[PDB]
Amino acid sequence: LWVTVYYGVPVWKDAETTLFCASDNVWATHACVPTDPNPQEIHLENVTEEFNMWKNNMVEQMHTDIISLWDQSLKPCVKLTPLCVTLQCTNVTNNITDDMRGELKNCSFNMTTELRDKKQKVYSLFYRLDVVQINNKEYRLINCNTSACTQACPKVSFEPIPIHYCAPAGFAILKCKDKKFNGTGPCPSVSTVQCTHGIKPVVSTQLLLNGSLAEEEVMIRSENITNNAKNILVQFNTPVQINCTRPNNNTRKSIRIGPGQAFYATGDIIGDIRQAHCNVSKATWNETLGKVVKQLRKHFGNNTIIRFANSSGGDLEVTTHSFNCGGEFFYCNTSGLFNSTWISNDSITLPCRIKQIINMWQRIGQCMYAPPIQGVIRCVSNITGLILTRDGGSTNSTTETFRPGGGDMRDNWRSELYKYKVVKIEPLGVAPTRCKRR
Amino acid sequence: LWVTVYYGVPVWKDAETTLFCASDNVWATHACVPTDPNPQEIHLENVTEEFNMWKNNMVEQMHTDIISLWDQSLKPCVKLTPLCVTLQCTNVTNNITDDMRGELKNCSFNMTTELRDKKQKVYSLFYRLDVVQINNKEYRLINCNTSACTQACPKVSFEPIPIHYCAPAGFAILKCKDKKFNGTGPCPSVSTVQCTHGIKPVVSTQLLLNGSLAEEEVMIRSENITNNAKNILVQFNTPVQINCTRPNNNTRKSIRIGPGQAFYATGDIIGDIRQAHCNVSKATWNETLGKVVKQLRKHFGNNTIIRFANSSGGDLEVTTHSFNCGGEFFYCNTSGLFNSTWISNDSITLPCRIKQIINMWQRIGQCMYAPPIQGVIRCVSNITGLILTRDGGSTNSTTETFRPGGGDMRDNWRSELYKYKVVKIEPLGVAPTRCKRR
Amino acid sequence: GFLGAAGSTMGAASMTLTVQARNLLSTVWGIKQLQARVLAVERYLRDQQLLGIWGCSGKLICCTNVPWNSSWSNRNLSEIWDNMTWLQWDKEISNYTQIIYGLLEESQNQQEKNEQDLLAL
Amino acid sequence: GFLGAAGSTMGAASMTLTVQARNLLSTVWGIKQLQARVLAVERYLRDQQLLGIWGCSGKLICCTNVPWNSSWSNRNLSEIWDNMTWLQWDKEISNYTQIIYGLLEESQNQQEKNEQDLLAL
Amino acid sequence: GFLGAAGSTMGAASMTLTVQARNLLSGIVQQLTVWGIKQLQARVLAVERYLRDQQLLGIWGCSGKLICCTNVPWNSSWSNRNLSEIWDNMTWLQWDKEISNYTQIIYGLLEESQNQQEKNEQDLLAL
Ligand SMILES: *[C@@H]1O[C@H](CO)[C@@H](O[C@@H]2O[C@H](CO)[C@@H](O[C@@H]3O[C@H](CO)[C@@H](O)[C@H](O)[C@@H]3O)[C@H](O)[C@H]2NC(C)=O)[C@H](O)[C@H]1NC(C)=O
Ligand SMILES: *[C@@H]1O[C@H](CO)[C@@H](O[C@@H]2O[C@H](CO)[C@@H](O[C@@H]3O[C@H](CO)[C@@H](O)[C@H](O)[C@@H]3O)[C@H](O)[C@H]2NC(C)=O)[C@H](O)[C@H]1NC(C)=O
Ligand SMILES: *[C@@H]1O[C@H](CO)[C@@H](O[C@@H]2O[C@H](CO)[C@@H](O[C@@H]3O[C@H](CO)[C@@H](O)[C@H](O)[C@@H]3O)[C@H](O)[C@H]2NC(C)=O)[C@H](O)[C@H]1NC(C)=O
Ligand SMILES: *[C@@H]1O[C@H](CO)[C@@H](O[C@@H]2O[C@H](CO)[C@@H](O[C@@H]3O[C@H](CO)[C@@H](O)[C@H](O)[C@@H]3O)[C@H](O)[C@H]2NC(C)=O)[C@H](O)[C@H]1NC(C)=O
Ligand SMILES: *[C@@H]1O[C@H](CO)[C@@H](O[C@@H]2O[C@H](CO)[C@@H](O[C@@H]3O[C@H](CO)[C@@H](O)[C@H](O)[C@@H]3O)[C@H](O)[C@H]2NC(C)=O)[C@H](O)[C@H]1NC(C)=O
Ligand SMILES: *[C@@H]1O[C@H](CO)[C@@H](O[C@@H]2O[C@H](CO)[C@@H](O[C@@H]3O[C@H](CO)[C@@H](O)[C@H](O)[C@@H]3O)[C@H](O)[C@H]2NC(C)=O)[C@H](O)[C@H]1NC(C)=O
Ligand SMILES: *[C@@H]1O[C@H](CO)[C@@H](O[C@@H]2O[C@H](CO)[C@@H](O)[C@H](O)[C@H]2NC(C)=O)[C@H](O)[C@H]1NC(C)=O
Ligand SMILES: *[C@@H]1O[C@H](CO)[C@@H](O[C@@H]2O[C@H](CO)[C@@H](O)[C@H](O)[C@H]2NC(C)=O)[C@H](O)[C@H]1NC(C)=O
Ligand SMILES: *[C@@H]1O[C@H](CO)[C@@H](O[C@@H]2O[C@H](CO)[C@@H](O)[C@H](O)[C@H]2NC(C)=O)[C@H](O)[C@H]1NC(C)=O
Ligand SMILES: *[C@@H]1O[C@H](CO)[C@@H](O[C@@H]2O[C@H](CO)[C@@H](O)[C@H](O)[C@H]2NC(C)=O)[C@H](O)[C@H]1NC(C)=O
Ligand SMILES: *[C@@H]1O[C@H](CO)[C@@H](O[C@@H]2O[C@H](CO)[C@@H](O)[C@H](O)[C@H]2NC(C)=O)[C@H](O)[C@H]1NC(C)=O
Ligand SMILES: *[C@@H]1O[C@H](CO)[C@@H](O[C@@H]2O[C@H](CO)[C@@H](O)[C@H](O)[C@H]2NC(C)=O)[C@H](O)[C@H]1NC(C)=O
Ligand SMILES: *[C@@H]1O[C@H](CO)[C@@H](O[C@@H]2O[C@H](CO)[C@@H](O)[C@H](O)[C@H]2NC(C)=O)[C@H](O)[C@H]1NC(C)=O
Ligand SMILES: *[C@@H]1O[C@H](CO)[C@@H](O)[C@H](O)[C@H]1NC(C)=O
Ligand SMILES: *[C@@H]1O[C@H](CO)[C@@H](O)[C@H](O)[C@H]1NC(C)=O
Ligand SMILES: *[C@@H]1O[C@H](CO)[C@@H](O)[C@H](O)[C@H]1NC(C)=O
Ligand SMILES: *[C@@H]1O[C@H](CO)[C@@H](O)[C@H](O)[C@H]1NC(C)=O
Ligand SMILES: *[C@@H]1O[C@H](CO)[C@@H](O)[C@H](O)[C@H]1NC(C)=O
Ligand SMILES: *[C@@H]1O[C@H](CO)[C@@H](O)[C@H](O)[C@H]1NC(C)=O
Ligand SMILES: *[C@@H]1O[C@H](CO)[C@@H](O)[C@H](O)[C@H]1NC(C)=O
Ligand SMILES: *[C@@H]1O[C@H](CO)[C@@H](O)[C@H](O)[C@H]1NC(C)=O
Ligand SMILES: *[C@@H]1O[C@H](CO)[C@@H](O)[C@H](O)[C@H]1NC(C)=O
Ligand SMILES: *[C@@H]1O[C@H](CO)[C@@H](O)[C@H](O)[C@H]1NC(C)=O
Ligand SMILES: *[C@@H]1O[C@H](CO)[C@@H](O)[C@H](O)[C@H]1NC(C)=O
Ligand SMILES: *[C@@H]1O[C@H](CO)[C@@H](O)[C@H](O)[C@H]1NC(C)=O
Ligand SMILES: *[C@@H]1O[C@H](CO)[C@@H](O)[C@H](O)[C@H]1NC(C)=O
Ligand SMILES: *[C@@H]1O[C@H](CO)[C@@H](O)[C@H](O)[C@H]1NC(C)=O
Ligand SMILES: *[C@@H]1O[C@H](CO)[C@@H](O)[C@H](O)[C@H]1NC(C)=O
Repeated sequence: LWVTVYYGVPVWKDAETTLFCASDNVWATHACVPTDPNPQEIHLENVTEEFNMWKNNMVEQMHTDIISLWDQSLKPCVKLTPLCVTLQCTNVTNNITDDMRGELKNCSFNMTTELRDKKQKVYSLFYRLDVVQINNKEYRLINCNTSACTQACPKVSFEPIPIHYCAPAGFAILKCKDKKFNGTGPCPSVSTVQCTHGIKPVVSTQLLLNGSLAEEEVMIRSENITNNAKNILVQFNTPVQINCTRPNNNTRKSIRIGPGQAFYATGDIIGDIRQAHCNVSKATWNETLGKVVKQLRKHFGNNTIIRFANSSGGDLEVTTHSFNCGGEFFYCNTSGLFNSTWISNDSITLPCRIKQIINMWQRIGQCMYAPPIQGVIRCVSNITGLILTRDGGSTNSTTETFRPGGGDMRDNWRSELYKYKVVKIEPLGVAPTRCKRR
Repeated sequence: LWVTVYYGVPVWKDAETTLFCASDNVWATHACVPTDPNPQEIHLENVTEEFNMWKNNMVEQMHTDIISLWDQSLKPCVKLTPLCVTLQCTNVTNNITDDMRGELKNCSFNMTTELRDKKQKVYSLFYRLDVVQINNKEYRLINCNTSACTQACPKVSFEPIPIHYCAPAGFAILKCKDKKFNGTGPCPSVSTVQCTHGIKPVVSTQLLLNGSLAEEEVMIRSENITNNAKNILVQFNTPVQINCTRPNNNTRKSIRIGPGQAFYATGDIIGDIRQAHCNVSKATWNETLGKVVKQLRKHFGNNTIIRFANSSGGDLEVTTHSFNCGGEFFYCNTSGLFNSTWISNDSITLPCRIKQIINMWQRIGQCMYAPPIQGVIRCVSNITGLILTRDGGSTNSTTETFRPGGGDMRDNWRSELYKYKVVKIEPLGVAPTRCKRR
Repeated sequence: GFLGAAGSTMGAASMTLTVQARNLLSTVWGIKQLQARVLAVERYLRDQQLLGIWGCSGKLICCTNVPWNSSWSNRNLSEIWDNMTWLQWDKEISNYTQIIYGLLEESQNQQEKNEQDLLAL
Repeated sequence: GFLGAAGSTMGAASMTLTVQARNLLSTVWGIKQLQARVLAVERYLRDQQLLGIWGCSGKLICCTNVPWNSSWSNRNLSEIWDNMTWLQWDKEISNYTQIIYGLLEESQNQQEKNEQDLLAL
Repeated sequence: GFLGAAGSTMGAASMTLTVQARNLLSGIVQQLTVWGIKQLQARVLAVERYLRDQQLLGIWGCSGKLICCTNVPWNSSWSNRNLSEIWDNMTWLQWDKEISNYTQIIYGLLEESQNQQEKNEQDLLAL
């Protein structure tokens, strides 16, 4: 009938903190804390927490973390300020096929040398999406009226590496394990964990690549479904293999531009120049689209015809696929993949174009030159998701047209950090039972 | 008698600590924590604290914080190091008035452009106080014999905002509340507070602007009133309004000096050319000077003739009253204010003049280029304190003449931090009693 | 191990208060760890300062003597330690803890009278 | 308030010791404020450790069997607990603190050696 | 001094236990630059270690006491020497090698004994 005061009780409440735990490159795993083997994943009892997917602070903190980490890893590199000269350019004409005609340009310009009184005449191969006519015709680089670039150093590579996320001392991470989870609402499967699973900072804009798989069926997860603006991210049950390759032999030169600074320019091409086909298989794609179109019409309509179309974006990044294949950024058409009108070993090879000057995590005036990679490259990865967007008016609908789109880098990290939330302990608990201290 | 021990007694000693700021531009509060609403204030009653406004250590910490934060705010702007190519300046003389003839110059130099193989011949307008002759005659900027000035990039404004100094844990801030307080000696009524009031870091050299007023009379504060080497400082009871404006209609033009760096030069002036006026009401200033001379003679005698002469500085900053007007820096003659002798709707005008190259905190090799502000500019302010300097001829004399002065910026903020001191609590204590431990 | 005692009854969570308490103190990516450890130290010292001020310090079940009523809950012990958990109990006391925290500010008053006043010869 | 009894009677100032005891815990503005709060934690932990050597962990008011040597203060009890304030009392004793801290430490050292053999029976 | 008589017998260091305890936190005179960040890391690490050891003392109901006893039984498999040759002619240094891999269950036994004693005291004083 008096208070007692208890220390260490299992109450908690929501909070936000700062996090760590790398693995056991630009995503620096040398200045970090190594993880432990065999993490403490303790299965809790009857508690049901209200997990939210769209409001957790961890996604934004991850976004800020990768941004700060990226532009500290680009700091000790070559600043290509002498590269803004006039370029007199001509067509490449070697063994050019029907495509790739004018996509590359043979350019010749002036560039300073170590001894800072003597110049030189060097030549290089820039792409069509990298030079702008100023008006044998003169040319300049596209990024020489906003800011000069920073050439990515060949020593620091930028393949994705696994990391994990701790909670600090006195906090905890609650993990969902329910097999049917629609993003919001409660969950009767809550369990705690110290470091998260193998989260992988992949960069994509239309098709999620090399990520965490689903386990029973394809899961649609979104905001309020009546909205036309909110992304409707789909997670596949089984992966589909993707192969995108560049079948062109490249020669990397070492044009020296200052006292210990090198601009690695693209040389001549050994052999013929072909368009980069960017492949996927028919049968498994058709099967997975069948599974996904079965799991749309559970809550959208009941028998409305579901059709896809190709993307409609303004800039280059939203309207087409964008992904890394080892420092030689691709851009695949993905217009033969969404041309179906579903009612209820051959390939879908894609014209998969390519660009050197990149500007990701879009900020006003911070470009980055990507150096060429010698030889031919090929990547064997797999699609583990979709970033569709519904588009259509009619409430009394007879059809619903889905168009992929994408962008907004934040959403690729809210797709694999959905089963997680950080909480604050607050161990003190007051007024139990009858007592009376002497 | 046997000794007990107490923990948590109210005992404070003098100490040194690093105070943190809080607030509700250059004075960047994006890195400063927000303050609390309605900060508590406790009126201690039976205390006598020995204050000292001339030896407190928070003023030096304020000066260091302002200098370092100013240098932090100067980091993401244009470097402007390649600008000072040999200038050729003519007299601009169009329909200019009779006075201030040959002040502005029409310099015609040529500069590197976005492409690093072309140049462009441009023209700019400069003041006489920014260029010197090097031998139409060739001119060079006054800065790049010592160092290269850094531009103030135009998103950032120079308007002062209030800054509240707090105290960390274990340290208490004691505030003076005696209404007759010359800044030195004991105080009968002391109250504590966690937050200081609104302290704007105003820029002035002779006339303190926008300060905090007195309560009953005009007060006189000094180190040693019989010593003439220390700056005597007076604080007004009622404000006097000042209107400094620049009448000519200048315009700004953008000149590109590289890939992404722009230098803003003064364009052609629309209309006529006139000097910048500065207005102070005559009768109100005469009444205020009467208040000052009435409070001055309590320290020297009832028969001493008091005179005011104009300043006798060596450089420009001590000679002329200097401040900022939202982007432009003024320098005022102020000879028509301090010219009178006192024996026991007309407005005084002052020819305020404009300079652009600013070497502000008196450090060797760092400076400013302030860009011109488009259109006319108007500032309405009010004078709160004066920083006078005695002219002590001989002992037991009958005449004392006072002159304005300053230049040292520590005395500018010493008139706002007089009623504050920092102490460290030591809560341990012992006392004799009758008790025994068992 | 760690807090898998939530969901279980009040009467079963009181025997496991320490394994949830020993895990309370245990260039970018480098400064964040420093801020985290500093923050953990601040929270632990704040909690121990509150226990030290409250008189009962270092004791898990540190039974004091501040009276109840029906206002700061009227639910009897026949249900709140046979069925109900800690998490649900935090919910119904959530806007009532502050005055009880204030009402526990009497240990100083009855240690100046048990030590400073009494035990005098 | 915070320290509103700082000018009152030294006997009456000891009734509210916790409000001083509560608030000892509470890029330019990075390392500086971090160093300030780590120094505050350092000072508080030094204070609590020095109180813990004396056998007064978790106590605001104690007693100890040391005698008061009159060379520290010849003033008796009729002029200390009635009309003076802790500031003048610290100012009088300010260079008599190290020796009484040492005697208090040696008294606790002698006190701690006289129970472990009586508990060995 | 600090680590004074560290090589002495088991009982000789018992009266010199307080000398270590003050100096596990810091000094006062020893309370931007590569020295400063390393000194800050060392200071935070020292505070972390001292607070962890004080918490581990505080769990077993023995806080504020350098010398204490506990009523949990000692299994004979852990050691076999009696009181005669352990408190005399035995320095503290040669004591931790034979009890290296048993300490993690010693801590749990102390924890369970203290929690049972606290629950027993709560049950007894409730009458
Ligand atoms: C999405 O798919 C549509 C349908 O194929 C694509 O539209 C097609 O775009 C191409 C290239 O812009 C058009 O070719 C051009 O057409 C005109 C008219 O014949 C003429 O100037 C040239 O012959 C040239 O080939 C093509 O006609 C057009 N097809 C249709 C049916 O309109 C569209 O480009 C795709 N969008 C994306 C973002 O993938
Ligand atoms: C997702 O999945 C695939 C799984 O293979 C990843 O492909 C791997 O990519 C890395 C990084 O580019 C390749 O490593 C490097 O490859 C070459 C030889 O091909 C050589 O320079 C080095 O030995 C180095 O290992 C790796 O070979 C490649 N794996 C295979 C089997 O070809 C892919 O990068 C992942 N991410 C994305 C965004 O697709
Ligand atoms: C405030 O300033 C006054 C001067 O305005 C200081 O008083 C002066 O102090 C000096 C140094 O002690 C005195 O000089 C000495 O005087 C005699 C000969 O006259 C002799 O003892 C020494 O050879 C030495 O020269 C001086 O007389 C005295 N008075 C005046 C009117 O100048 C005063 O000390 C200052 N106050 C403070 C607190 O610093
Ligand atoms: C403080 O006030 C005094 C008195 O008003 C100012 O002194 C005056 O300064 C002007 C500067 O132009 C002198 O005018 C020039 O003097 C000679 C005359 O032979 C000639 O070179 C020029 O034609 C021009 O008139 C003026 O003579 C001088 N007055 C006296 C009595 O010396 C002084 O400038 C003011 N000081 C400051 C720092 O504001
Ligand atoms: C002393 O305090 C007065 C308070 O009025 C300051 O006057 C104010 O100065 C600011 C900054 O120059 C003016 O703001 C500017 O006004 C216009 C219209 O918005 C525009 O040029 C800018 O966007 C900017 O906002 C403000 O109008 C002005 N207030 C008045 C009533 O005139 C004065 O600057 C202070 N004096 C100092 C710091 O020396
Ligand atoms: C600050 O203001 C004082 C105000 O006295 C200026 O001193 C005066 O300046 C004028 C102009 O240079 C001197 O010349 C005189 O002007 C008029 C014609 O404009 C006429 O009275 C005379 O023929 C003569 O030329 C004047 O002698 C001088 N002194 C006085 C006592 O009036 C001073 O120049 C200003 N200082 C600065 C640094 O701007
Ligand atoms: C791009 O143009 C340059 C000239 O600007 C070509 O370089 C010349 O190539 C021929 C044929 O191989 C050589 O004989 C010359 O010596 C080269 N000139 C210089 C200055 O190096 C270059 O081959 C062109 N690249 C193509 C067609 O891919
Ligand atoms: C992508 O798919 C295409 C079409 O199946 C492949 O291109 C053909 O590959 C075969 C086998 O080597 C060649 O005989 C044909 O000449 C190719 N046809 C073309 C280029 O039109 C291509 O090899 C596949 N790429 C990958 C990486 O799997
Ligand atoms: C992408 O590449 C993989 C790896 O080469 C292809 O898998 C091959 O498929 C053929 C089909 O006849 C098999 O004979 C090979 O054995 C497979 N390779 C391996 C290493 O197992 C896959 O078909 C490609 N996907 C496309 C072209 O869509
Ligand atoms: C400063 O001098 C420049 C020339 O160096 C003047 O600019 C010329 O002005 C005249 C008169 O209007 C025009 O006919 C020319 O076309 C202008 N030339 C250029 C290159 O702009 C400029 O007006 C002068 N500024 C003044 C007198 O304020
Ligand atoms: C400062 O006061 C002077 C003198 O009263 C003002 O100058 C007059 O301004 C009016 C209005 O602009 C003009 O019509 C007069 O010709 C001026 N008188 C002269 C030149 O003798 C001046 O404008 C005031 N400045 C302010 C209020 O900023
Ligand atoms: C400085 O400028 C202000 C603002 O224009 C002047 O204040 C005005 O004074 C006139 C005098 O007739 C009044 O009618 C206005 O109502 C005032 N306006 C405001 C906003 O206060 C002021 O007089 C000027 N100071 C001088 C000339 O010394
Ligand atoms: C989860 O909830 C169920 C609710 O029925 C608990 O089962 C019984 O709960 C009652 C009252 O809550 C207890 O008296 C019984 O002993 C429980 N039976 C069993 C077999 O546990 C169940 O225990 C809850 N789970 C936990 C871990 O407390
Ligand atoms: C170069 O490419 C342009 C682009 O259309 C084309 O008009 C021109 O004929 C080409 N010249 C040669 C020599 O191939
Ligand atoms: C710079 O380029 C131009 C145009 O091709 C050429 O005339 C000149 O020789 C080049 N080299 C120099 C100035 O060293
Ligand atoms: C899919 O990609 C993963 C890496 O994300 C890879 O390990 C795996 O082999 C791929 N294929 C599957 C699951 O069939
Ligand atoms: C998720 O499920 C909850 C269950 O209450 C429901 O209210 C909500 O609308 C669902 N949200 C989506 C996006 O399907
Ligand atoms: C709606 O869907 C359910 C589930 O597939 C089905 O049983 C039902 O007949 C459908 N109703 C209509 C009107 O299509
Ligand atoms: C590129 O060219 C070199 C020339 O020696 C050759 O050895 C190599 O195999 C080529 N790489 C390809 C075709 O991928
Ligand atoms: C230009 O100004 C100078 C300085 O006043 C003067 O000597 C010169 O005569 C002026 N030139 C003209 C053409 O007015
Ligand atoms: C000065 O101003 C007048 C009046 O606006 C204008 O007509 C004239 O061109 C200007 N110049 C001269 C020399 O009067
Ligand atoms: C300030 O006033 C006090 C009180 O009269 C006096 O002791 C002290 O000397 C004065 N200080 C100055 C600098 O006038
Ligand atoms: C300054 O000139 C501009 C451009 O002609 C004009 O719009 C503006 O009104 C002028 N300002 C003044 C105060 O006369
Ligand atoms: C300054 O004062 C003198 C008298 O001391 C007077 O003759 C003169 O005109 C005054 N000058 C100004 C500019 O007020
Ligand atoms: C505490 O919150 C509950 C839920 O809203 C409310 O019924 C109750 O009145 C609150 N108690 C207060 C405000 O004292
Ligand atoms: C009291 O202090 C004096 C002065 O230090 C000393 O001589 C005397 O022995 C002390 N008396 C005691 C400890 O009884
Ligand atoms: C202690 O301080 C008092 C007061 O200032 C002084 O009289 C006394 O001499 C000091 N004692 C020693 C030993 O310094
Ligand atoms: C202590 O136990 C560990 C864990 O198995 C083992 O490696 C070690 O050899 C053991 N030491 C002794 C002395 O038994």
